Amino acid sequence: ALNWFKNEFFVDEWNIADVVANSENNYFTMASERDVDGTFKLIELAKASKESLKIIPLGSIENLNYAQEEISKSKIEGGWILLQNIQMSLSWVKTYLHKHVEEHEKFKMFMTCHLTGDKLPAPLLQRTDRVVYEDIPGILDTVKDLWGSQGVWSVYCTFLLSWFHALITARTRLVPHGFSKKYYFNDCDFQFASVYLENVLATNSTNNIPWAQVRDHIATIVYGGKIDEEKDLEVVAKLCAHVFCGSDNLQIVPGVRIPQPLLQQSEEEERARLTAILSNTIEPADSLSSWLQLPRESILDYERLQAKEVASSTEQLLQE
Amino acid sequence: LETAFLERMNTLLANADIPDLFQGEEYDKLLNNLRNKTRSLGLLLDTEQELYDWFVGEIAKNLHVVF
Amino acid sequence: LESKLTKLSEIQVNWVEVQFYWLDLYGILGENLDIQNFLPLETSKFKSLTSEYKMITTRAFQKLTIDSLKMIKSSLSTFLERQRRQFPRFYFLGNDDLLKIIGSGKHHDQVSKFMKKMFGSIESIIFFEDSITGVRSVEGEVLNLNEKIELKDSIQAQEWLNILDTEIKLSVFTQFRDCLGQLKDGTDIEVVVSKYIFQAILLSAQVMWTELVEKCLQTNEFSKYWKEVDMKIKGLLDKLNKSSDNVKKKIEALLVEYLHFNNVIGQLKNCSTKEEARLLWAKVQKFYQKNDTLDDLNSVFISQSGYLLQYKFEYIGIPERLIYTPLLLVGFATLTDSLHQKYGGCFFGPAGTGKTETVKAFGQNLGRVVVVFNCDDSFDYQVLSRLLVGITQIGAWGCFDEFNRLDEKVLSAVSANIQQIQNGLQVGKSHITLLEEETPLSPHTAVFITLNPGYNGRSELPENLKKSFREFSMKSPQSGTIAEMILQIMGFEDSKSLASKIVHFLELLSSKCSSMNHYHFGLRTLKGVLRNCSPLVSEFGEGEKTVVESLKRVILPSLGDTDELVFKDELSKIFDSATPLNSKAIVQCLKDAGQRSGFSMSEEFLKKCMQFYYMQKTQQALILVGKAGCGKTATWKTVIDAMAIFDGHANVVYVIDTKVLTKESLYGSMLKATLEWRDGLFTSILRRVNDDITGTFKNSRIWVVFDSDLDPEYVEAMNSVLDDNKILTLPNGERLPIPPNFRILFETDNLDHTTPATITRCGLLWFSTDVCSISSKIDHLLNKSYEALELDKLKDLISDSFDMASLTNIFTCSNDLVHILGVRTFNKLETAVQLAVHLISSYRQWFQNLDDKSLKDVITLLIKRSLLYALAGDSTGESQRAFIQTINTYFDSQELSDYSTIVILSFSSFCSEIPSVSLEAHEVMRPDIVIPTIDTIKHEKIFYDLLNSKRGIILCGPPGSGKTMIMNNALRNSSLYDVVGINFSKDTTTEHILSALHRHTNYVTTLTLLPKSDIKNLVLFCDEINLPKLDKYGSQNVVLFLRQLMEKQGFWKTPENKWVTIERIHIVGACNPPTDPGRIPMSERFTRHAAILYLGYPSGKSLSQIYEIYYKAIFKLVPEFRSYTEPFARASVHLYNECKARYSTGLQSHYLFSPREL
Ligand SMILES: Nc1ncnc2c1ncn2[C@@H]1O[C@H](COP(=O)(O)OP(=O)(O)OP(=O)(O)O)[C@@H](O)[C@H]1O
Ligand SMILES: Nc1ncnc2c1ncn2[C@@H]1O[C@H](COP(=O)(O)OP(=O)(O)O)[C@@H](O)[C@H]1O
Ligand SMILES: Nc1ncnc2c1ncn2[C@@H]1O[C@H](COP(=O)(O)OP(=O)(O)O)[C@@H](O)[C@H]1O
Ligand SMILES: [Mg+2]
Repeated sequence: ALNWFKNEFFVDEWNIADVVANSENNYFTMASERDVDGTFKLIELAKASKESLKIIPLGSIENLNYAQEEISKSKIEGGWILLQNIQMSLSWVKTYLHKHVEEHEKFKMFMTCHLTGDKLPAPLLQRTDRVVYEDIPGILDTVKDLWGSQGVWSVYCTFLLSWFHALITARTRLVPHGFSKKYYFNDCDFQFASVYLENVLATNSTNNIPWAQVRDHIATIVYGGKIDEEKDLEVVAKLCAHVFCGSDNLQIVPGVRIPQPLLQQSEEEERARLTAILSNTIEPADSLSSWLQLPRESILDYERLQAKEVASSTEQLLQE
Repeated sequence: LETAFLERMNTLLANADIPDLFQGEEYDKLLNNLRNKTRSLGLLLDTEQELYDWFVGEIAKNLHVVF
Repeated sequence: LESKLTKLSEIQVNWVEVQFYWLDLYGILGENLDIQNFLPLETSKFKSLTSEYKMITTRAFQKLTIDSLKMIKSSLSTFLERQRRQFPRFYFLGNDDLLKIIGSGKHHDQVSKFMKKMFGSIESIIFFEDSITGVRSVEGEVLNLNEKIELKDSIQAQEWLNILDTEIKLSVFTQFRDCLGQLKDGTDIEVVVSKYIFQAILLSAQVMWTELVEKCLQTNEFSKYWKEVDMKIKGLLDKLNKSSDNVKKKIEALLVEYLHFNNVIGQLKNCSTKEEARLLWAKVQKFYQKNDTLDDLNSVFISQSGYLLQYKFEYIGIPERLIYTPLLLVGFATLTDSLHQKYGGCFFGPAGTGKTETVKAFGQNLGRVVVVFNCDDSFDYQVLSRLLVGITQIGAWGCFDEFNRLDEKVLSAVSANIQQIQNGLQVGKSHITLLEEETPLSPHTAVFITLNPGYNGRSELPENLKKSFREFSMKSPQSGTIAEMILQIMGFEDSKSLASKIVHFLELLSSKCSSMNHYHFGLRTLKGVLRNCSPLVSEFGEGEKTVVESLKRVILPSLGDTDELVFKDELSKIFDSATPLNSKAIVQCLKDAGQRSGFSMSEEFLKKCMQFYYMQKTQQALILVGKAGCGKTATWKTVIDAMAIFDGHANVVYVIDTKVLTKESLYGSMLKATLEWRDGLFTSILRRVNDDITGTFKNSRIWVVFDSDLDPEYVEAMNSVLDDNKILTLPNGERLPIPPNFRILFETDNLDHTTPATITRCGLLWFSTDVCSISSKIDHLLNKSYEALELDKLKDLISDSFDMASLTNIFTCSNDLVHILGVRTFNKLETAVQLAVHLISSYRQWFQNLDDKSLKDVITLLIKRSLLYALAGDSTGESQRAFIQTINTYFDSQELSDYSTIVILSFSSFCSEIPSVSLEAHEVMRPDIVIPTIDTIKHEKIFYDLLNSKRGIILCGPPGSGKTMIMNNALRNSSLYDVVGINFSKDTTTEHILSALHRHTNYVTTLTLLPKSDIKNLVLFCDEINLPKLDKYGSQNVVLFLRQLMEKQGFWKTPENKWVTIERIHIVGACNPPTDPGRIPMSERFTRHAAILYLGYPSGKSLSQIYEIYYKAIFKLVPEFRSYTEPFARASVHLYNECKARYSTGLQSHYLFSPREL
């Protein structure tokens, strides 16, 4: 019901790429909550647009001088530049960067600041654009983005891994029932699991895939590194057993079934078939409870509290 | 600007002079200047304690601080 | 001629230092040829310094030179940098050590001392006929080099060092190849283990194990190989007890490895299917070998989880092998996964779970010694980047222990360097740039971090840095397995049941005790109790009594009072019994030391001394905690003296207060003005004991006591010192080893702000209550006062004067009385005893001409006065009358009322002691004029009397009551004391106090801070002691400094790292009551050493009296108003009283009236 307004009266939405593509401003400021970063999105965006980035973290006078030289050179000749954690150099960003910004057609500057961090200066924030990076609420949207970011067994394993990552990221935002604590699974875990999958599939050329090896290594080593409580570890292992069972018939979603790859197809038609079986799947309204195999009561409690806070905020807003 | 200014003013007002400024070479220069001034003014003081207490008396008599 | 001898010794030490500096300069430049051309100005300066040194030597044979040498030492910075560029392992050496290692162009013996700092596992080199033939590890095992390395006079250090570094790997590979050939020949390992270096046997056994496991796993049988492995383990255990110590350690490591092999085989045999067996074979670490590689140093690779690593073949010696728990295997797997993509493996979790030891075990399994660093708040971006560029050129694995300790700004700034290193390793870059200088990048290096989250004072990782690491949790260690295999390897008859019993006992003790902060029974306590049960087997034997005695000796001193009973009940109900140790010689030594020092050997004190000795017998770092003035200093001092008597080893102690110095003065500071390192105090002590120039520190124990609160920011920099590493890691890359005889103690009062990281790592000794009887304490104080000074008759009669039976009842009844500056009565005996002894020693010159009854009555009156003004000396008026009534009740003796005072030789009062004042008109402008009243003269007399007793006096009272007034009145009429005025504020430092005394004192060496006058003492009057504020961890710099200056009678000089001794400086302070807003509480550890007095507001009638004398003196100007002097005084007093009553502090913050207004 909350997303119905956006799905009905709003026909277009913007990502980071559309913001950086359709802005006359040459400066951008990115933001994210605690223990999440969006540097990799800017790296991939720069690689897609064929531009050279310069990651210049702040916090020390030597790094500040290097940033000054790099920003001067990039203004003179072009190219991109990025500043990481500008809140750790508050005096510098209050004086020098404010003086520079307040004062080339291929010169863009990106800054990352925490939402929970210290308050950035008002004129500098007002002068530059603002983008907030956060995890995508849509499970199928997450699968779509992970699929678009990337023999046929490698492609099938990448598809299964993307589904596993999206499912566990959807589960990790449920505090009281999804896990013991609040955990975040960023892109590095997905990269490590994909590299391990390719390493396993390359070595074992007998086509007798050791699904137990992949299951245990993903649950224990790659995705289980940040796990502290035993209950989180066992529920992660259970979901990995549910998704990575490696059977001929596989039901990761109560409405979606995935055929296993054949020994005569090429990678491109396999990718086309997987995209086709992805797109034909429609997300149910109760996907937060039915897909993750959870009891309904906690899901409805979380949704009710979120909608109550949202509706109270909009009722306090709409009275003036 | 910062509480060290307050501490210096507190030291100046509690005693009559700041011991921090006159340390080592500066202390020796102040001793020589005070000896020259006392000899020029017309008193007979040669020991360090009497000269420094005369300095304390002078700075207590001729300095007023308004906050 | 003690001062002359000290001056001669100082001159000799300075001459030796100058000779060493000139020797280094001559070695680098003055002797070797064709080395002046690198820097011509430095060459000319070296020639001038050579001329100066020749002139000085000629003058000595028949200062400024030292300053010139220090100035030209900065000119060698770029030369030292390029020399460190020549050999990357020089980045672990100090600048002076690098001077020593370059200047030794022909000795070739200076290298062995520094090789422990460089390599980390080799402390000596065997030299024969000016050639290298042997290399010796830290455990004493000698590795024979494959080929002898010749030495020439022309070749300097780095070339032959590189040749030796290559030959180390070549010799290790040759020994491994021979051992593997012997094992493939089919011989038993019992003959092989006595032939080669341990690493060869270890890796060849691992290779044979994985090859045979693969061969058996091709089929589906395991019983034959399991039986063979079991018989091999049994035969090795039989061989263990009949060999030398080096062979014993080698055999112990081999048992650890073969027991891990047997565990894996047992895991695989109990499998049913084949897939689960292949799973458990894939997870465990495997040691394969390349068969087609013509290269020799890369012929062995390690496979785990499908990933591959290369064995570095670096010498590691014999380490303490870790017991292979499943958590250890999973950690090895995640480190392999991180290192496959050249990332950094990260370990995190609660403290004392086996993170740094896990990283070290992984590095030893990969055959490269892992250098460990201890991150600190002084680590800025520059030193961290210097360490990173040092470890990239070396190629060794760096492990930054306690990575959370860095500042968050530095954590954000080092992200670019970490990403650059990772990307250079990934893309195979030949060179990377750090510190604006291109440096070569070795393809072997890697970085690990071991952060400890959830503890206060630690910043969190920014995400750009954490994304460049692979974090793994280490929440629950497998302590039961570790206990089982360690008990098995020590040769205990029963291992599994004993390990289950000890682990379950530790769990029960943790669960069923008084849950307070300083309790932690994790893996560290288990390792400690095993290390303590290791040497008790000689006196007890392997079994149950050994482990229960070890458990007692490890755990009991760290418990409270009822928790001791709980522990004893649990140990009785979980183990069979507890023959006790005779301990006759040690208790005889303690009793002799106590009799020598005058202490009383009570049951509690003797038990505490026994517990301390038994804990320190193997534990290196101890922490002594308890209430203020329990007797911790007495305990460790008397046990040090008893140890010196017992063993014959000389004992030296260094008393350092941690909170009185900054970190930059304690551990050291890097001067950014010249990029040069300055050693702190503890670093200076460690360097002096490590270098051992004098040769007398070999057979002498070294003790460093930290007599202050356990600040985490000040003590957690010792994380790599107190643990099993025992290496101090300075910011500039210096790695100082800790000798076994170097022991560290801690002395504090609270453990609320301390962290479990520095609690588990050190032994603990909790003092539940006081250790000595009050009567015995008084006897000790009397003994020390007698020894501080016919005399024997006077001592006998004053000892007979005391009646402790009434004294203890008076002490127990004194608690009902109200007190300020809350201190227990157990601390206030010092002022009473010292005052009584000083009074009797002062009045003894008139004690030779009177009868015994009058003498006894006078002495009893003096004792009454001292007891009153000590116990109730910090109380109000009515309280003081109540206490003097009580002490008159509890003692035929001479009566002592509220105003009883001896007169110069009978009893009198202050009724006749008031002198008339001729207060002239113009004298009211003098601030020092005093109107003597009863309370004024009484307080002045007692203040002068206390100050003459060589003590510390703290005068308390509401503002304006007359504290400094009576002090100035007392010390003005005396021609023996000088007053210095120091006023504190919200931020006052130790440097301010030292700066206010520089113009009043003179430094003399014998160091000693004498007063400028040779006849007059100096009274350090520090006013408003409560004003200096706390820091962020509940401590006060100035108060702790004053406590150091009062008790230890000295302080440590910061910029010179030398101890000074105070001689004739007395400490007198003034403080408002703590209940006054804006004032803050002060520790009992400082008020213990000083006597406290109350100076209250005088009565309104007394104010009227003193101000009617003031008004008569002021109306001497106008003679016809002399009859109106009293109404004005009464009006002024009444107006002041009504103004104070009406306008309180609750209206405005500055409505604080005082008699100063009047
Ligand atoms: N067995 C004993 N016999 C006699 N006196 C004793 C005995 N044990 C302790 N004392 C007395 O206890 C007093 C206080 O003990 P100590 O000097 O060791 O305190 P501390 O541990 O340094 O104190 P704090 O932690 O408060 O600074 C000493 O002055 C000593 O005379
Ligand atoms: N096989 C083992 N497994 C786990 N821990 C061990 C093992 N053997 C010894 N230990 C203990 O683990 C401790 C490691 O301390 P650690 O937790 O790494 O300190 P830090 O957290 O400061 O890095 C050592 O004190 C050591 O006694
Ligand atoms: N003989 C006396 N009896 C009682 N009070 C006195 C006497 N002489 C001076 N005073 C009062 O004591 C005050 C001095 O207080 P002072 O010692 O400066 O307070 P503080 O110790 O807080 O600095 C004077 O203002 C004076 O009014
Ligand atoms: Mg550690």
